[PDB]
Order: sequence, then structure tokens, then C-alpha cells
Amino acid sequence: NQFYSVEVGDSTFTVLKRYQNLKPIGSGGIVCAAYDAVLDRNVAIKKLSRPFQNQTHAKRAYRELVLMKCVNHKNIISLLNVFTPQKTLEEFQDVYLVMELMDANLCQVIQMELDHERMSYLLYQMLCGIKHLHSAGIIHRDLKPSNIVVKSDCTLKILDFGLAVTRYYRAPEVILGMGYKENVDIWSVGCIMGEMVRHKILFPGRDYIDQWNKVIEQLGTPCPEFMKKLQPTVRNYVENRPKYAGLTFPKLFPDSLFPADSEHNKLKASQARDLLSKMLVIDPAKRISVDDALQHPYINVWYHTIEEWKELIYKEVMN
Ligand SMILES: N#Cc1c(NC(=O)c2ccccc2F)sc2c1CCCC2
Repeated sequence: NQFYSVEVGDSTFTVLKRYQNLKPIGSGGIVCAAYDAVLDRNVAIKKLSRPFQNQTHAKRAYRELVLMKCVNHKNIISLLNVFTPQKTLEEFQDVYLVMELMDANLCQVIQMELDHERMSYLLYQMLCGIKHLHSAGIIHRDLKPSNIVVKSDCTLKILDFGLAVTRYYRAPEVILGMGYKENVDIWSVGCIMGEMVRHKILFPGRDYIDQWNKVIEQLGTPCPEFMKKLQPTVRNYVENRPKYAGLTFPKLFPDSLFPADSEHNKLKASQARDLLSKMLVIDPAKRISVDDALQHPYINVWYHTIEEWKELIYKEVMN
């Protein structure tokens, strides 16, 4: 037997003997930290439970399985290993994904007071990864702090590959479903950046109705040429919400929320606030591109059926 089993709270992790001393570290299914005897270093292990239980799970599991192996960048997860304990296609039940062990989630980092030095290096790293995915034909469209991990030395990796549930970081074009470009991902990075400053979710809501409301109060009702690109029915809903004027960015992010103890930090606040207002733009036509955000002075400092899916996945776990 090359495997063994151990409980981590009703979740049985049956894993290769190389992986030792399991300990839970997250569930946004189930993920463990472990020592890997062969590599003499620490790894994270995530177990997909019967990832082929429906079209949804199976389509994502399969796509993420393929790409994670297929895509190669320092700011994007990669697998050190993939395995299933089950020996046959018939008995096949679970997939385990193994990655280099990271120390924290982005939720955790946003809770800290952070300097511009670390906040800007984290943003720089999201743009690089997001940049990379785009160059590969992957527009993510679902960036959030929970699918982004961090090491103590502030190196950052994106954990998943997007759409092909936390909704706060989704762009207007996703909230309204209207067809998107690469810079749909820039909205999300703008939401993340803002939360880092404000320490509250920029656009919360029970659903997309409340959500869009939060967007228009703070940013104001968008201009006419933006509306002209919304389909008849959604366009009607948008134009008919009470129209707001929309706070400016100094009001949205008062100096209070920035270090003002030196000139460096004063300049850095100004630049930060300037980038937030290019990212947090409702109309994609007028929202900043990834390549440009990487140029910003705040940033540039760092330059088909349950049966069928089962088999498709299995092959890929075999491979
Ligand atoms: N490393 C790491 C890590 C997580 N990893 C994963 O979710 C994961 C995703 C895909 C493949 C493997 C894997 F461990 S989840 C999580 C962490 C670090 C602590 C916060 C929660």
C-alpha cells in the first residue's frame, strides 16, 4: 500500500505516504498543510470530493486540472503533484492536488495596516499574474482575496482560473452580464486594493441588486455611452434606479486612511488614490488596462455527463 488514511474532521484524507503530519489550513473543498518526505519541504494538499457530482463541479475541476499543469508563472499556482488513491475508473472517487505551501490568504493581509511598499508589491504581483493569464487566453473575471495566497516574504499566487459565492469583486460587466475585455480583471484588483485601504468590502450586498446600488452611490450613475452598450432589458433596469452624483476619490478614501508621517508616504498616498480611480471605473472603455496599471508610478517601482466527466478527469489524473 502506497497510501494511508487520516481524519481531519469528518474528511478522510487518503494520501501518499510521502506526505506527513497533515493539518488543516483552509476551506472556502478541503485543504491541508503537510510535510513532504521526498522533497523535504512543506506542501498544501487539497482534496476534491467526487468532483464529478455534476456539470458545474466537473467542468471547473477538469479545466483547473488541465490549466494548472499547462500554465507556468511565479504568480499563479502550479502543481507539484496530482493523485487519486482509487485504482480503477470504477472505484475512482477523489482527486488530490499538491502545491508549494503558502502561509496566508489575502483576507488576512487586508486586515493589517500595510505600508505602500508591501501593498504595491502585492498589487504588482496580481497584475503580473493577471497579465500572464490574459496572454494565455485566460480572462479570470473572478478575483477575490480568498482565491489569492501569500508567503511571509510577500510573494503572492493566484489559486484558481476563474469562470469559463462571494460576488463583491466582480466587475459591472459581470454583475450586469455584458461581454468583457481583459480589463474586467482590473476592476477586481481595484476592489481588492480599496479594501486594503478602507478595511471594509467596497461593494457588499445580499445580491446583485444591493451590489449595484453600492456601486452607483459611491461612484455615481455612469454616463450615457456606457448605457448604450447594455442590452434592452438590463439597460432599462439600470437607467431606472434612483440616480446618484457619486463621491470623488479623496472623499471615498480620505487621507486619514493613509500614513502622512513623511513626504514619501504623502506622495505614495496621492499615487495610490490616483490608481484606485482608474481601476474603480464602471465603464470598461474608460477603465485602465493591465499594461498601463503596471506602468503606474505606484506600481512601476517593482518592474459532458457525470459518467463522461469522470473519465475525462481520470485520464488527466492518470497523465
Ligand atoms: N498554500 C496554500 C493555501 C491553499 N491552497 C489551495 O487552496 C490549493 C488550491 C489548488 C491546489 C492546491 C491547493 F493546496 S488554501 C489556503 C492556503 C494557505 C492558507 C489560507 C488558505
